[PDB]
Amino acid sequence: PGSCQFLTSDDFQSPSAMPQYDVTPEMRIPGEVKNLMEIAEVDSVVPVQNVGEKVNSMEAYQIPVRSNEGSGTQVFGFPLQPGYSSVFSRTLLGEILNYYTHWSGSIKLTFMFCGSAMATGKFLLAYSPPGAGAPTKRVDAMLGTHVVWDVGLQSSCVLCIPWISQTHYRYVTSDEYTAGGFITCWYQTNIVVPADAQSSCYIMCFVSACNDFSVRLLKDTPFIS
Amino acid sequence: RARSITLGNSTITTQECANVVVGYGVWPDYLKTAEDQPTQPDVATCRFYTLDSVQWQKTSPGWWWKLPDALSNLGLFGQNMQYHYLGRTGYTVHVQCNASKFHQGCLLVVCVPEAEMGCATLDNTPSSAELLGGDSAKEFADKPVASGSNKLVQRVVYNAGMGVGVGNLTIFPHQWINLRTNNSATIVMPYTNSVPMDNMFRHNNVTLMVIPFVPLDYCPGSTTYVPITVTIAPMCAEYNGLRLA
Amino acid sequence: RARSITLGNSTITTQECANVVVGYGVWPDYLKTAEDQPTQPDVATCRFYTLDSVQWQKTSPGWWWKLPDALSNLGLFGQNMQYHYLGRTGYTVHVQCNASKFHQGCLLVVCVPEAEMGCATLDNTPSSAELLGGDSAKEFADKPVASGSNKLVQRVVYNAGMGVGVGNLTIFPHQWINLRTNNSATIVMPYTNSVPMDNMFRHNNVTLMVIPFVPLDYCPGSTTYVPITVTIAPMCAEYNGLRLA
Amino acid sequence: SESTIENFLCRSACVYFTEYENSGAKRYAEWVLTPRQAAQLRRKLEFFTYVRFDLELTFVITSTQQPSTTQNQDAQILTHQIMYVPPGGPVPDKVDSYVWQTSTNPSVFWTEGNAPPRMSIPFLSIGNAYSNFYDGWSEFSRNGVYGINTLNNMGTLYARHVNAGSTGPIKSTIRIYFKPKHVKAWIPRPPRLCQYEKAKNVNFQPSGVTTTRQSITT
Amino acid sequence: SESTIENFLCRSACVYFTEYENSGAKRYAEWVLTPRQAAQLRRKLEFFTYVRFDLELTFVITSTQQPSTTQNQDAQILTHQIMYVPPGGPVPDKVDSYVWQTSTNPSVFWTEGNAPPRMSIPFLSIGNAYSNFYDGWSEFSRNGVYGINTLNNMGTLYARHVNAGSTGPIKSTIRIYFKPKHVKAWIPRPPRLCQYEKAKNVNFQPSGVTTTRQSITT
Repeated sequence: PGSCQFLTSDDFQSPSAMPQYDVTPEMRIPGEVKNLMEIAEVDSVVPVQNVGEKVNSMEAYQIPVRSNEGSGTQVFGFPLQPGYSSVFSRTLLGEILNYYTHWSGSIKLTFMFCGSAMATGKFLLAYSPPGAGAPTKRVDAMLGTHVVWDVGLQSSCVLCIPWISQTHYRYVTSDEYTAGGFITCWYQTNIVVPADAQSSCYIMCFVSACNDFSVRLLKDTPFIS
Repeated sequence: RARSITLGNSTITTQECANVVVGYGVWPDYLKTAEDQPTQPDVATCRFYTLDSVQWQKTSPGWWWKLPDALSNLGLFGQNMQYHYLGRTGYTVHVQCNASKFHQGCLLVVCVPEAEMGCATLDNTPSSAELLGGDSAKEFADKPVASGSNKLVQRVVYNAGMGVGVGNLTIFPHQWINLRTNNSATIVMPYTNSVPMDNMFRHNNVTLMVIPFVPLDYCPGSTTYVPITVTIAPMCAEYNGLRLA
Repeated sequence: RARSITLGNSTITTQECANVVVGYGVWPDYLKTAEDQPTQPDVATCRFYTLDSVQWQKTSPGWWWKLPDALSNLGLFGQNMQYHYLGRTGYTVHVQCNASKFHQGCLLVVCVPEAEMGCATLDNTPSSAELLGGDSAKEFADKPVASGSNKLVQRVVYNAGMGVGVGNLTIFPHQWINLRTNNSATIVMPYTNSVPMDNMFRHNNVTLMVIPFVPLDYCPGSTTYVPITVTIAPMCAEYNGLRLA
Repeated sequence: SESTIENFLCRSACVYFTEYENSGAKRYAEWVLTPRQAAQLRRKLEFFTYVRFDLELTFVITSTQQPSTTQNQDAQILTHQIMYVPPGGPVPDKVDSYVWQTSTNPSVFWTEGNAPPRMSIPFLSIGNAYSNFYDGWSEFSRNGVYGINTLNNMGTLYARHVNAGSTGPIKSTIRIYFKPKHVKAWIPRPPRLCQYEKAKNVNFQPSGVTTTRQSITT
Repeated sequence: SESTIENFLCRSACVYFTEYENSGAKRYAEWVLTPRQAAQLRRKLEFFTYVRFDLELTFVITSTQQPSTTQNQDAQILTHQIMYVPPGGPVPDKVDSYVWQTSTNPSVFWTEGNAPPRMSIPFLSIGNAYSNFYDGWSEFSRNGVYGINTLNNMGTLYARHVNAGSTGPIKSTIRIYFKPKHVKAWIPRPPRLCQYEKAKNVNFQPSGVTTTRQSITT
């Protein structure tokens, strides 16, 4: 039992249709891929503003920041599940993760303030632990794992969120994931610009991976119709 | 280039040169009566508590935040004050202010110990509501507070509410902020009190005053305010032991 | 002579000979994925939590207390379960029973892991209200629970609600209490689960069952009950790190 | 020596029997891998709390000529396809679906008249051990059913006829054998005593402790 | 470990399904070797610019008795011939041609009822790597089509019935499986995002970047 059967997933030796034929030797072509993990470690722009017709344009990536009406108002926010999430399911990381059924590891997030060289402000990037819900106000966000980011001194702030793992089987689409954390941005201070300088400025986000990342049980991609 | 200082969960951005001002040449170290008076230290309490920003405008007298009272409602420090009774703590103010090169002004950041305020009416003392402001800064005043049958704290900016010359407040640990040179101020305050441990709800150890000596000036078109931002970190705080010898 | 065992604030009295029953020959030690899965231990949580006493009378089937659920409302353990998500813990039951020399009976103190209870109605599963009892023990029943359109947990004493023979429950860490010899029972339970860490509000690690095999008997004039008393101490409990790598 | 768990839980047990045809409404078989349907093996597995093992599946496929009145028949050899859908994988909605062609489902093609087809499935839990008994809810919310952990998912099994052999009707029966391998068991627990009712729960009808006798001195 | 290209691009994928008969107009099958027809494998291959690999072809041939009215049937065993025409080789214009006999086309004869036929084709490029993407013209002249290098020619595949078994009509279906081996990949490039339209070009319909959400603070 178990012989004279064709199993798609088997590794046997096959008789060569064309023997006695010298294959061309290999050459040195730059950039040889050894593992898929290396691809998942390149920072990719994240469409945070995928709201309405924003996706069918170029403004989906840029995050709008306005000095007016932002004493303590939230700037942005999204759950922390790469694959299966509108904001991260289409990046390089998310596209590699949509092939495996089980993945665990750490995620790196980089924010780059793209404004004048004369604009100064502060932001309050907060990380909610998996079970805990997204913060209601700026105080709730401060009483946690925050990072006060000053854009006058540093033009780019980097995070390294851990405890990131598969939250569901197959494919699900849901806002506010129960077993996933939330990253939110709050206006600690307003954008202070001199005369003859635009006060409306934009931010951008880049998602990457880390050395401690695992991916098992490869499956089919759900983006093919 | 900037820097990052991670205390516990919190992380804050500061300049490579910070010119820290240690209070009286003393770093806020721990306490150096056996079973009769057991003491237990708390560590996680230490972290960066960022208070609400205040908008500094042309017509702005000043502000004042009581260091024990300000954190009485935020995180572990707010909680510990309700649970334990006696406690001694040290502080690390981080007054930061961001404005362009086309703004001009000057601020005095001073940590005053035992800042006993005066009262509009000489006969009575100020009410705790007009004296203590929680989760919000208290502002000074340009003109004198009208005296009457009230408990309004005297809040004129020049007398400072303590009835002294505001030009002599420099005697206390302080730091100036010239909008054309300095952009921040760091002051480390040791624990200053007659007793080793004191009740934190009945006595304010230190008072933080930020008064602009030179008015903010800008040309029409620039942002019409400057968001001063204050960060407080409790240092070497210990509380009484609730155990049984 | 007696003894005193002080864990944290709590202190409890025990016999010189306690004949402790380590669960599976394993002491509940700590855990032996770097930055990807940070873990933080909690110590103060360990202490003696004394649950409400239960009166053991002649017509008394038995009781059952879910070890994670019972402390879900008491002190730090109740709090930590709400704050942190994943947690692994070990226990130390201290079932003590005090009755005179003129009382007679026998009890089985057994710690059952993954005690999945049955339901009166075969079609559905028992409701969490009839399954989980917080700050209060759940009792067994003499006669079978009437089946119908309900979610009543099967609670007959002989089947034990798990649908087995109650004489074979000895396979699990247990201890007998003969009112003429033994007066207490100590059982140390290690952490038994498929995963290193589990959610404590969605899964009960261990179940404590106390069933009297021999009915309490006494002559008219003695106290008509026997106050069984249970003490639980969480051991080597650790929770997930809420920091940022 | 015969009491080792390797000699106690490694017996080829038949756990499923069905029939599919080349014509008509019934055209394929499906069976979510689950070991709780056969009571003879369930009762042996329920001696321990957590068991970790590997599976050797053996399929016995036999085709009988259904009675019919179609004239001029001359059948060819029948070829069957058994597609094993791994946990979190696409499942066919019909016989001639496009899911039978997916490459991540390891299907095995077998031609009638040879040794029976057989494939081995490794430990598929994302955890460290399958849990025979679960004392929790599937989901944190009240919606989650009690005692059903989503960590014992072994996948599903679909079978069909690659081609219709003849012009007449043919019915093919498939028997599945379960053989656990490399079995490790932890925390032994008491035997069932009561009879089994469903396959999804431990619900039971209260029964006596043992069988009776005339007297205590008998 | 499962993310190595050897474990990511070595899955048996079905890339062709057709049917040929012993009588009638349809009498043989043909399929130019090209890996761009199945989108599930094309999308995986299009993660890299140049890929060098070897091919293991597995054919599943099943014959069904076509409905007919021919009396007195008694079929014999069917024998099939799968002729693999190497690049730059003669191709048959009909079933009973003289090209099926040529000795440089490695055909494989297989008798119905055994293990499926299988042959392995080595790297057939005259260059050093197959080019998934080409940014040039096939010919120097304007006549040359854009993005179609003549260096990715893997040959063609013809199948037929060696003999007519019975006197009645029989239809035989052939499924082809593609299994790349010894895969080396260079220059990784971004995933498709858009849906595929044709097999010969990268032409597409402009689509959004991702799926939408209620708001930026949601």
